[PDB]
Amino acid sequence: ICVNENGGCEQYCSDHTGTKRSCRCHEGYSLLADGVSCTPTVEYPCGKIPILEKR
Amino acid sequence: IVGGKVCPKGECPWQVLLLVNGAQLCGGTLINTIWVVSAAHCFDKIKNWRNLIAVLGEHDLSEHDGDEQSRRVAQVIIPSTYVPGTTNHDIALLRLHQPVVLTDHVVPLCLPERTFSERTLAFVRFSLVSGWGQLLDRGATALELMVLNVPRLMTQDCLQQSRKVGDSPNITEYMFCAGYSDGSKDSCKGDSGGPHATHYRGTWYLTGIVSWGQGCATVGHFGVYTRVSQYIEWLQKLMRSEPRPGVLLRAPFP
Ligand SMILES: COc1cc([C@@H]2Nc3ccc(C(=N)N)cc3[C@H]3c4ccccc4C[C@H]32)c(-c2ccc(C(=O)O)cc2)cc1O
Ligand SMILES: [Ca+2]
Repeated sequence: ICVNENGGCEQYCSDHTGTKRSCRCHEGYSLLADGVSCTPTVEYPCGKIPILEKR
Repeated sequence: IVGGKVCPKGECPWQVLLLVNGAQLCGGTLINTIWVVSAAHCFDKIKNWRNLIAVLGEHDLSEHDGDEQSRRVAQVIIPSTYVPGTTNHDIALLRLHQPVVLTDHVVPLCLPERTFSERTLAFVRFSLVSGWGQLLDRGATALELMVLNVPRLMTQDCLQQSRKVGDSPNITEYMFCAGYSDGSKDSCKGDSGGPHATHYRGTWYLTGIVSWGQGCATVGHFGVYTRVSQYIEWLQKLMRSEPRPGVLLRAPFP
């Protein structure tokens, strides 16, 4: 599943036996209940640009 | 950087400036509060390792505005497979003596997982490269941080689109080409070590390191970048290791 469009994951994707797929996030992020989205848990998460985010 | 623009202050917050004895040496990329990724070749000629400094939050080299944070480089870790003076395995992992403080102007770029980088990031066409390198081939270096959007090529395609020069280094699986062959846009030697950064669904990731090329923005040629995805496991293991005496460390690769 992960090979096709990143398994639908916003960040990281893990394949499991059968049609099972688990999305994960970089440190400083947590996965939302949709099972695909990652949201920051810290003030300065990696890969985000504060002056643009704050606009 | 040739043919790009000024990176608006704060929009390249992971960019690192490396100095030796106060003089600019290379770029680098912050990937968390204590680790920086740069190019191995940046360190071929260093003799006094105690005068190596990383600056975060830098933008304009002519002024001090208070957002700059300087740290001594405590360790430079290079793959055992890198041979000084050559092109392959052009990557270094730098441990700062003290963490930088994350701020609006100092933020790490995400080091991606290998599978995500190979399967997804590698197919994002355009990515940003940045640095205070030469604005023109054989020209002066930039006072303000510059950034350029470049398209990535498959290596087969690179070799087919490139002019043949002979003696030219092979493009290995640990490299990739990006840029333009019309002589207009490229990174340059002074940008060495700096980020090739790729955006995916709202977030930026480290995919390349400015490594080498034929001159700068040379007709018939593309910039060549270290393929960071080959080194994710190597980097992660090292970042979990305890510091060792002596600045330079050669670490086994794989
Ligand atoms: C891959 O290893 C290496 C790569 C480079 C250096 N790095 C880079 C980096 C990027 C590009 C690019 N077009 N995207 C080109 C070069 C290459 C380039 C452009 C113009 C002149 C000479 C060179 C050699 C080379 C150097 C190097 C860097 C700076 C200077 C200088 O300041 O005079 C001289 C040589 C040393 C290495 O060992
Ligand atoms: Ca400054």
